[PDB]
Amino acid sequence: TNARSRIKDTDFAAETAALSKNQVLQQAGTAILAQANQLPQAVLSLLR
Amino acid sequence: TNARSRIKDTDFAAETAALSKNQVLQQAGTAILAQANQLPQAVLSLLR
Repeated sequence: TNARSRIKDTDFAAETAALSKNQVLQQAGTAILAQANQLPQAVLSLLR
Repeated sequence: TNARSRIKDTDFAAETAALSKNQVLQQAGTAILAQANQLPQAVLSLLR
């Protein structure tokens, strides 16, 4: 059972940090997407 | 009869101390389980 824990039981002490990192990169990516999806309409309204 | 005593009669001057010691180990084990079963609760409730 101890070997099964070391091979299976997750050491979530770092996996919680990893998943929080993943979700903050998610929010960052969505933020950059939202701010980038405003560039073309702006430059077209500027050149027109 | 004295031979039967020396071979069968418990010299409970030692078995009484053994009973006391075993009761000590039983209570200690109960307390150790009560203390250790709270480790996952604490670590998960505090880390999440």
